[PDB]
Amino acid sequence: TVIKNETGTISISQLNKNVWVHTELGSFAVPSNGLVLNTSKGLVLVDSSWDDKLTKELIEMVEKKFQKRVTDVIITHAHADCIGGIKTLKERGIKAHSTALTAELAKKNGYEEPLGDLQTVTNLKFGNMKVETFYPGKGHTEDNIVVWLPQYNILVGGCLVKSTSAKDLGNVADAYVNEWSTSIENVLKRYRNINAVVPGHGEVGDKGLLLHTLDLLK
Ligand SMILES: [Zn+2]
Ligand SMILES: [Zn+2]
Repeated sequence: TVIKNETGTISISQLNKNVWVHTELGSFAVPSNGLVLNTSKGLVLVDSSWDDKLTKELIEMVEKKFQKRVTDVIITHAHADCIGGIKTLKERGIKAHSTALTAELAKKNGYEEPLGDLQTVTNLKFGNMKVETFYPGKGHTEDNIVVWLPQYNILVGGCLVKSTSAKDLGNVADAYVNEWSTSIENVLKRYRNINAVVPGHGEVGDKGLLLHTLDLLK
């Protein structure tokens, strides 16, 4: 099941029951993924979108479909594709969770500041939905974190994991290429039984995406 907006720039795909993947296209047409979690107590998103226009539209779209409000959003790192609509979240009473590092880099990049509440390992529970945020170390960026849904064994790798047809690591000006490999290793050592892994850009895959990325980093 895929729900799209009129322009075709924003789509929502269902991984299963309460887990959907949201994708938006930014102009430069670059796609970026995040998650939408339908819980008994509001909608929880993993990352926003490129800017406030797309983010506001993404939000008013999932709130319309699920007839609930987006209560929280987990920002995986301080780049436009993840923290682009931080302003939109803050004026709608939506909590923008992030590590302290992500929060400071956000301000350094001219974005409004998120909560900076996530520690290296943080477990959040929204209704019956369980979420785990993990900072594996420096990789795509210095602050990048991954998200893990223990009930589905779904891992949101974010820009730290490349899709299967991506042969380019992407922007490495802010990246730590040498440490990237160790950081993926920490994710692999931490989560032994992964089912699906969502890349920052691209189709949902499996742990083979982490191996693929380690290959690109060699
Ligand atoms: Zn990025
Ligand atoms: Zn990226």
